[PDB]
Amino acid sequence: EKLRLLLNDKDKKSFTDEELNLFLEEADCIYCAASQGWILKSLQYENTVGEMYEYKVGQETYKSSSIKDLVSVAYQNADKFKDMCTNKKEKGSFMLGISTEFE
Amino acid sequence: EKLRLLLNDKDKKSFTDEELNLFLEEADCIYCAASQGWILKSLQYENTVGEMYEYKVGQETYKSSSIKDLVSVAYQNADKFKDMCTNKKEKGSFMLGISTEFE
Amino acid sequence: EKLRLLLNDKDKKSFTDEELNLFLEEADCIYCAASQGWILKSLQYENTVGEMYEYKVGQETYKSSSIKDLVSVAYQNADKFKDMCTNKKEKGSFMLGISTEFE
Amino acid sequence: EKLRLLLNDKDKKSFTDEELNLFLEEADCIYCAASQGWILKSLQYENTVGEMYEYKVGQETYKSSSIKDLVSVAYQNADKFKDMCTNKKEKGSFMLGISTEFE
Amino acid sequence: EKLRLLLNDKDKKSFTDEELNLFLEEADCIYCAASQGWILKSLQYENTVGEMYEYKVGQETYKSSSIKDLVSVAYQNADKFKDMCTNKKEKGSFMLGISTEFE
Amino acid sequence: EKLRLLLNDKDKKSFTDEELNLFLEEADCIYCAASQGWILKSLQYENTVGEMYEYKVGQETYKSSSIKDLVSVAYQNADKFKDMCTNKKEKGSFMLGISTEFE
Amino acid sequence: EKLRLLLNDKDKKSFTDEELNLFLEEADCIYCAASQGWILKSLQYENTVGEMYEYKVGQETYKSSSIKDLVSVAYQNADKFKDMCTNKKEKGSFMLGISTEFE
Amino acid sequence: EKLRLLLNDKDKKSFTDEELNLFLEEADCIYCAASQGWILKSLQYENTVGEMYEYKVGQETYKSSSIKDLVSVAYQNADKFKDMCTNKKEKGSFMLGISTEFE
Amino acid sequence: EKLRLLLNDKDKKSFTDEELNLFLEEADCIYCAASQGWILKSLQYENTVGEMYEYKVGQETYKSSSIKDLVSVAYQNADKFKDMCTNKKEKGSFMLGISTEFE
Amino acid sequence: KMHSTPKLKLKLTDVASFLAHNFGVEDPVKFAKEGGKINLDGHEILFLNKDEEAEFVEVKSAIGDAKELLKLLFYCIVDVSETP
Repeated sequence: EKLRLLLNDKDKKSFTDEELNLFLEEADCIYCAASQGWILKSLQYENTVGEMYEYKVGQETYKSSSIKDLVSVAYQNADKFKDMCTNKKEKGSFMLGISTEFE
Repeated sequence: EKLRLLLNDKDKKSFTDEELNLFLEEADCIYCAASQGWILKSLQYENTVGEMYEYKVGQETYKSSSIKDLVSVAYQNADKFKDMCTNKKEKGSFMLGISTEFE
Repeated sequence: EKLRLLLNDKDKKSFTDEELNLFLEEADCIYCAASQGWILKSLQYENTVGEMYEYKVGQETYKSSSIKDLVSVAYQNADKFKDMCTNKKEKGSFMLGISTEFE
Repeated sequence: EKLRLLLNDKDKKSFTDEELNLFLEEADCIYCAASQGWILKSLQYENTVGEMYEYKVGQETYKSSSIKDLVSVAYQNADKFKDMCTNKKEKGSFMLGISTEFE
Repeated sequence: EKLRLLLNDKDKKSFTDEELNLFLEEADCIYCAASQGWILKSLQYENTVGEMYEYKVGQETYKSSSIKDLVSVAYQNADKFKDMCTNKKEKGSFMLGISTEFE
Repeated sequence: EKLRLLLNDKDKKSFTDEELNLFLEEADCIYCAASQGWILKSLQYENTVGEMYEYKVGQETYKSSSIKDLVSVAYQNADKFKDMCTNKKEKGSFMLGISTEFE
Repeated sequence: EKLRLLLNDKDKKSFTDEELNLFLEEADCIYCAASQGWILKSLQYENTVGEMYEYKVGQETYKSSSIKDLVSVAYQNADKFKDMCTNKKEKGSFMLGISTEFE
Repeated sequence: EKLRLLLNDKDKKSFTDEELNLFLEEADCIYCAASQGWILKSLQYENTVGEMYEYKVGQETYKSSSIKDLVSVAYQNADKFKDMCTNKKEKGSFMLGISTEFE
Repeated sequence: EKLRLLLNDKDKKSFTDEELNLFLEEADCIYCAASQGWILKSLQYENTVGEMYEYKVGQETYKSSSIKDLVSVAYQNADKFKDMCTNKKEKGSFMLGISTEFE
Repeated sequence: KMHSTPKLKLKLTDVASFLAHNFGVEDPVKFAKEGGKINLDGHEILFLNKDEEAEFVEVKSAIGDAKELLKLLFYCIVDVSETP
């Protein structure tokens, strides 16, 4: 199923069901939809990791990769999916005949 | 719906709906409006997170993403949406016939 | 309304409305005025961050991005608005006919 | 057995066989399927490791590899398998005869 | 008023209005005078901020922006105003007719 | 013996002899099989070091080289084995005669 | 007044009026004199900051920008004044007629 | 003795003396066998030194060279021996006579 | 004496006497033998510094430059000796006569 | 007729501003729709910025080889008619 394959190509339950259908409608090739969804997922990091990515309380210390690294990883996923779609639709070079009518 | 998809693209609950309608009216392509909205949302990080990127009080220590990183990521998102708009609107090369009347 | 849109573009409640009117008068295109206002806003960081951008008292510690960083971000905003104005007023290449009178 | 070899090229039990067979069907060359599966497994580091790459609790301190490093290594493995697929399918240059009928 | 706009371009309460009149007279274009005033204001950081960019006394610790960064930012502002002066006074290319008398 | 020599090349007692036979069948030249085995061995660093590469408990501290360094070393081994195979099968340039039948 | 204008172009309080007159008469253009005076002022940093630029006594700590940064800033001022003088005396390109006597 | 010189080229008991015979047999030039053996010795660092390059226990602290450094040095030694083999076997340029029979 | 001069060209008597004769016989030029001996000596750092180059016990701390630096220095010695040998055996460019028999 | 006369190319930094300043063509798109035609006397001099370029896009021979074909066909024609 295209929806299930797309939810395999991305994290399974971060997105609601209807926007997966929206992305499937927007692009017929599933990998283009995966790239779009990955960029949209990458937008999320401003909420969680943007406002706080490294905190220490008492002796408790926690560090997480900055927003730049995570969005870079998500963008890399998006670009890989886009290149995958291009290679899917790509076709090699061609030499063809040519002919014009004459009397 | 245009507005719901835009609020998905340009992250929700930072603008009220009237300026979103203005964004849609500015450009028919939704991704161009998304890029514009992403830039104008990037301008708002000076208030929402401020330049005070790290502070320690008592035993609390918090390190937020610096404003440069957040505005850079917002700009990158806007650039991605702009590139999506161009690729959607871009057509490939063309070879066409030419002819001039004579006598 | 042009003043409302400019106060949206140029971050609000730092310039009183008369200089905003001056900005709107200086250039017809609102984005050029926004770039100008952004540069003039970037000038303000002298007092806020040049005097002090990182201080610690007792166990209280506070860090803020240096003046160079914030003015760089504001300059990036100004340049984006300027490029937006240019793209708004830009037009593509042209091939036109030419003809000189002759006996 | 092709599935067993693919489960060696890509480590066990991050997926279930219901998609390993799908990847085998996707491309006849096992290495291409391995590259695809390696990218899809690279996607899973968002959950299995998470961004919280280092933390200290009590006297415990742990420094795991950042998610960017793990996805980079997975991408490198996928690239290696893709290059292996190409080299397996690659054929060297050729000089061949050409001839056109004539009377 | 030209003087008020210049004081907006180059912040108030530092210089007395006499040198502002001098800058206005030395260049009709206000942005040129703004660039000149910004350089001359950059010269004043050696007194207003001084070299002592960081100090700790008791439990107080203050880290001001270094003088090099401040003068660099002032120079950048002066350069921006100078480029504005050029672009305002700049004119595009021209192709014009040429003709010499002959018998 | 081919299996013992491969187990010498590819570091011993991490792969059972079944996949060693599989690699021997896959590639005629032993060094190509060694490169294959090294690339496949490099995947284990995910589990071994990716989830934890530097930890301190109490006064006990232990640091190990990150996953990136170890996978880089394994890749270097793989590339050396591959280049060794190519140089083994490499033959120098050639000048040969040419002759076409003619009446 | 040329002396007061030069003393505005320079930071004052470290040059008695005699050398100011010396600079004024050595170079007619005031900006060249300002550049010379700024270099001569830059020379002084070997005593104030070269001997000591960062010291801590007890809990009292004081850091100042190194001699290299300060002399760099002063050199930048000198170069800006010199370039200002050049642009003052600069004149655009010229196309002029040419004619030689003949009979 | 060839075996003794080779066991001088690689420090004794990282290999049993039997397989030195194999290394000698696979290449008559001793330095070629030395380079091969040095690569094979480089493979052994994962067991002899492991990844744990630094550790502290109690008051003991030991910082061994990382495995990447050791394998790099072993590779450099192998490259040096390979270059020695080539230079020993290399011969300079040549200009020779050419002649074809003719009637 | 050649042996004494070689034991001077190399750091004295980490080797025993027989391999000095071996190197003297391997290359007639003493500097080539010195380069070979220096590389062979550089191999020794594996055990001395590769295993532990920086350790601290109690308040006792001891640091030594890593194996990479020492093998680099030894390689530099080897390359200098090799270049010395080449410069010894080097000879300048030549222009010579040429003549072919003819009747 | 299409290509014998050379075509002047101008790699301008801003084509619209150049047209507006020089030829007074305020709306170049409509000028293209209307079929308007710039007028040049022939004696022109070009003042360009540093980056702008001007060149002539010219053909070595618009005819190509058609004269050779015409000679061959003329020979065939006079041969067919056996005309002296």
